[PDB]
Amino acid sequence: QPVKVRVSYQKLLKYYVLNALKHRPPKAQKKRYLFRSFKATKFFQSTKL
Amino acid sequence: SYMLPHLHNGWQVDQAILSEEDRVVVIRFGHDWDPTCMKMDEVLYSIAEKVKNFAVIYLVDITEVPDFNKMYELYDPCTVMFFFRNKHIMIDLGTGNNNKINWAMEDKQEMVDIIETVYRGARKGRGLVVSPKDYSTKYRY
Amino acid sequence: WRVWLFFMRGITPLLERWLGNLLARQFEGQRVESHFD
Amino acid sequence: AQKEDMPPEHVRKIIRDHGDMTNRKFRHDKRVYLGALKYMPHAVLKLLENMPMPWEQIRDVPVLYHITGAISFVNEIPWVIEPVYISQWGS
Amino acid sequence: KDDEEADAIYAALDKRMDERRKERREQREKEEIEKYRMERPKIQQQFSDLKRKL
Amino acid sequence: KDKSKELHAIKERYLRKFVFEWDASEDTSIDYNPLYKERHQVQLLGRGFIAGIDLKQQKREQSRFYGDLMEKRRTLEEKEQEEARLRKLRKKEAKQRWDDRHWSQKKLDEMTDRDWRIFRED
RNA sequence: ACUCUGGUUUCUCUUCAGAUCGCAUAAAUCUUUCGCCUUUUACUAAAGAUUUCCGUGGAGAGGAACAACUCUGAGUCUU
RNA sequence: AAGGUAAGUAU
Repeated sequence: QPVKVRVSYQKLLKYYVLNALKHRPPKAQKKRYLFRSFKATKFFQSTKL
Repeated sequence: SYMLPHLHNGWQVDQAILSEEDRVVVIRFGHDWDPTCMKMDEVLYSIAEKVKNFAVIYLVDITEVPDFNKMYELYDPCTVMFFFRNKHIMIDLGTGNNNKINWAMEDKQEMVDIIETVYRGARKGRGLVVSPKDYSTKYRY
Repeated sequence: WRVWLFFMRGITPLLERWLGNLLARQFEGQRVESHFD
Repeated sequence: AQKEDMPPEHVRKIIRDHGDMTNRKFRHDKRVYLGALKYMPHAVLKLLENMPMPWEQIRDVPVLYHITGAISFVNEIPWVIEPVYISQWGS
Repeated sequence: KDDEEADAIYAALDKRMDERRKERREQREKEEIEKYRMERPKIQQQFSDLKRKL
Repeated sequence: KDKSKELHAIKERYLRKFVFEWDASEDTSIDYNPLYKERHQVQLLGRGFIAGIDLKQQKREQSRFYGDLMEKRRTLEEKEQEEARLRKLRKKEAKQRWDDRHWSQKKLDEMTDRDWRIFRED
């Protein structure tokens, strides 16, 4: 395979490794949902399109 | 900061700009607690007495006096503005904003030079004065 | 498509805060050494 | 009570009503209108993730639309069964 | 007065969305402030005894 | 040349503009060792294939070692079943290729809608 | 071979999240080390700590579909 | 994205 696709392979691996390394467990939260508080107010309507 | 005279409402700023007829009114819009404003105000206090003959320095709290926030775009942490005979004076600082000085200057000589240039140009009738120093770069090396 | 969606999830807060503080009624806007003295 | 699903013609009529700024019929409803425009990126993010796949002609999605036509979100998360999704993309 | 009652709706919506971790991040910053002040006390407290002696 | 590459490696061990492309100098898959250059690709028992790459081409790039092993170890009886399966699959693929052929091999009257739009799109 | 055993789905709210919340993966700020350096606003790329965002699990609560029978184990379970 | 606003009288 040519040089550019190989370098693409190493760079994709680099980004994958960086993501897997600089990963911290998600922080606890109270689960506030958007698009649920929009329709609570009298400003948004629901349909299907 | 706490030594320079303070203007407490928009009418007081109006009168301060109107009152002086032979001196440039230097007004610092900002907050006393802002670190950039503290540096600017301590430089102004350092040069407050030296420029007594041709400049008067006032301090305006934009939170307390938001009267000129819309027109003068007083939204930077610190702002220094010059007026002469009830006429805002612009300075070709090289920063792209000629209407005001919106950063803290360390050297007290540069502010004296800016005030002196503003006074000369305004007494000559100009509305724009080219600053002796070009501030397009902080000259950090 | 998924790569640009992953960019989108990160860039959404920036655009949201830049807008909401722009088309609102009220607009909002060397200090280390000259600090302690 | 609970908010039901409005007919799809409601949003079409509202959007056709909201033509341009030149029309003088709507000039005072500004805070209600442009207060929700800051959520435009979500509208960008919600539809792009709900993009129809190559094996679908029409993809009906639930829509949460502003009462003034200012904004419309695709109120749906593209949940898929992973072996089914992978097999579909292999096909 | 249909505008001042509509800004409050969006403001409360923004506050509700911030309510996800508002208590869990304003509590951690409290402990960080206490830890920082343990080593570097406030300037006013560094003169509290002298100010008292005036 | 490559003999001096090993010695050079031993000595080295012991002694504005937007770039959409990735520079070829960033490539790491450069080796002097013949073992690490011409690696032995996984045969997967002659019955597994790398993803993405089409199976038809992968079959003809196979090492043929496992095919020879099968045709050697297989007895006649079990060889007939594999021959029948190969013939059936070959006939199915031949029918698929016959149906999926270019418009140059079809008459105008027997053209289908897909072939018609393929010809039009040319 | 018996009587009682009470569902599942779905819409919201309030909290706790250890765990690949996530078999996927962005952005911002700050602090250091750098590479551009020429000034912010953007950056080069590693580290550390944070924030936001796209999503998630568990539990509790409140409505709806549900309409409830019974699943089901508990048992003297029977010839 | 910028650091590229001549200023001045007159309606």
